[PDB]
Amino acid sequence: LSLDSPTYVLYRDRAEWADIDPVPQNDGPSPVVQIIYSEKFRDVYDYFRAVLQRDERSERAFKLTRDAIELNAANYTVWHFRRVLLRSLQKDLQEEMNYITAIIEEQPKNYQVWHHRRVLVEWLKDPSQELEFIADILNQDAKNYHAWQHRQWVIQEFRLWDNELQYVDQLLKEDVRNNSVWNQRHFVISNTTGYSDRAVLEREVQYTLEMIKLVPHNESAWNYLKGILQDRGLSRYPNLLNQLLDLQPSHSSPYLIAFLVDIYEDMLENQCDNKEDILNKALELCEILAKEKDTIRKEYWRYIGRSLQSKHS
Amino acid sequence: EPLYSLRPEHARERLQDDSVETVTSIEQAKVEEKIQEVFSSYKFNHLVPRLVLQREKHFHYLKRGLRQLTDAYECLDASRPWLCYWILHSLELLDEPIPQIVATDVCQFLELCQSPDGGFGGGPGQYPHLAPTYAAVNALCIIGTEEAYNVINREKLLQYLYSLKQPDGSFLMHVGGEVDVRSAYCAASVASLTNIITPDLFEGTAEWIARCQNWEGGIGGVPGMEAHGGYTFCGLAALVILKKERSLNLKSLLQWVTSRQMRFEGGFQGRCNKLVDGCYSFWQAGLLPLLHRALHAQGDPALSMSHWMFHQQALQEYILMCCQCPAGGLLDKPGKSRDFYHTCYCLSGLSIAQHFGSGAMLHDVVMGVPENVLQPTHPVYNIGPDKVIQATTHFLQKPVPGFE
Ligand SMILES: Cc1nn(C)c(C)c1C(=O)N1CCN(Cc2nc3ccccc3n2CC(C)(C)C)CC1
Ligand SMILES: [Mg+2]
Ligand SMILES: [Zn+2]
Repeated sequence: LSLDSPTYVLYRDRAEWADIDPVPQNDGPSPVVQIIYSEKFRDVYDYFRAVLQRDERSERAFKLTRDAIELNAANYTVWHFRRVLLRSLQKDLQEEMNYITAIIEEQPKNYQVWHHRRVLVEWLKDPSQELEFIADILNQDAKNYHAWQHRQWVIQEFRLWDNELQYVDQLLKEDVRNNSVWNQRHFVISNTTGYSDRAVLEREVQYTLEMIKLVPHNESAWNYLKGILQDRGLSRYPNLLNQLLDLQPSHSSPYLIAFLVDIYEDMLENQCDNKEDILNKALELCEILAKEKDTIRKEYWRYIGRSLQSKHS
Repeated sequence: EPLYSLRPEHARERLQDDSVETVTSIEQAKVEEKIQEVFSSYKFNHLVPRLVLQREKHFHYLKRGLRQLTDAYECLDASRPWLCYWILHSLELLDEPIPQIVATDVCQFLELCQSPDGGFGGGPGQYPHLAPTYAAVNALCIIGTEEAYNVINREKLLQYLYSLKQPDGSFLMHVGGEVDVRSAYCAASVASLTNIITPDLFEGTAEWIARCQNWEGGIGGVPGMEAHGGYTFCGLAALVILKKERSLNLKSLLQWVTSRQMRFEGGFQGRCNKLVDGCYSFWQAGLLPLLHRALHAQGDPALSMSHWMFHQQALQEYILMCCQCPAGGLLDKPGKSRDFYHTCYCLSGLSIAQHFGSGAMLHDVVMGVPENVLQPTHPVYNIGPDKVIQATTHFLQKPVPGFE
């Protein structure tokens, strides 16, 4: 009997449950943050409290946890007892994978449902349905944090790295502004080839610069360009400054101006040529950002400006 | 002209999609259109803007929720110590006193949520979990009576934290549960407030949190994950408690959080290229006082002596004009429903935006009517600074527990 079925009956009116006494919740004589539960919720949870207090490891209790979960999927106590019953009753865990698939489709932002799926995958040692299932959830919400966490967990645990850069490329074509996908790109590359390989780094910086030319005001591409070069220091790449200054007239943005200040910061901290000239250009860009191009971050750019004067003068 | 969000030049901060439409730019433009209708409403109706925090409406909503809720809150039946914390904290921010009988009633309910083996569950008889444990201890410290402090079984709380500690430094959220940066913050928060930190309880924890800082500068829930404001708050606040902030690259973290403030809306987004949301007024803006304190400890001479490194005025205008429900309570953004979670964090973020403090320097920015000024909040614990000192002073008079 489904919880939403038109012929659903309360547990207190079910013949197969007549032997057990419901156990009411003890909220105290002067209750606080008291939820006026509906009859359906109160009935399920009074009977769940009864099977849990006596540790009844039965088939009826297993079916009851399904109803308790549908009423409040965040009740981690019910999820724990469901896993105890899955193992004690030797329940077919592939039937449980079908069930968890359906409830994650309904409540993809709940934590407990995703943790339950990982336990099932660990128990069965079978990740064969995971990448396709997660791609279906990401097809509905491409930035679901739990879905990306589950995807990273499956890929790391079972070594499923071979097709992920291709999947990343597909979602970047769909939405080049999806920051979760730019994160997945870094996750795949840093755990497979790494960024120390010059051919890989060159390919990544050339790809990112082409995405910046196409959509100049997309912050994720600018953040990815900075993140993969900041490790060794932006001043380590001398052609980068002039290549961004060449894109400045037609594809300008406060992201390009901020990246120029980031380059000048590292040049000053690494004993660059024309040190007096570099500091003045950096302070001028901090002023333009604080007073005009990026006033929401005026306190940040004023701090950077004072910081540069303090360190390099 | 005094309101930054209403000036003519502010129109230039609207999204530039570069003539390339994706789901992200379409949803961002929909929100900016809705936010601009709110900003222009005073001009269209021909009224002087008057940013008023609806204290009495928020107060009625909170004092009622503190006692009883409809079946619409059934999804919060495993988060009842969170409801205690969100409501009591909003009431303390609004300078509303807790009657002694109500305070006693909360102490007794949180006693029913406490597990015989330590920690608190989401309700009476529920298994313990670090999230309601964090909320119950913060709620009991907001009450701050001898009765409230006495509720906490410190010996069993310490044993419980050890049962969740992992060899790699992380903590499980609950037994047979999972790890994330929130669990390290929950444990460090309750263990420091109650004085149960042993020499090896947080061994490796700072180093594990540092592994969660990624290429963006912010912190993810676990290593490899996208930078997220809530997890970044948890990460940095846990490191401030442990005095290990320098395990992070504080400059890439400073650049990441300052970038999360929306140039047009004034509020904060939780992740890069996502929508503005009132709750991140605390998770994201709360990071600037923590970063200011961390850099000040290193003797940074370039720090401001009057303001946080975020647009305090624009954040207050977003909260006051776009996040208040007319019937009371606060929200994510216009068109969304009110809840006690957003009431807590919109008001906590508003309080950080109003009060600056560093060393002997104090400076307030109260947008709108002077009555909008809230009581201060501690950026590490998100409870009143007075309540932090009272709780730490109380529990420092007890020894750190031994092992059974
Ligand atoms: C609301 C709501 N609606 N439902 C249906 C439920 C179950 C809830 C609820 O109980 N919540 C919301 C999620 N947070 C997750 C969380 N734990 C934390 C512990 C310490 C500090 C912060 C924490 N954060 C927030 C983030 C860091 C993720 C931003 C716990 C409280
Ligand atoms: Mg769980
Ligand atoms: Zn929110």
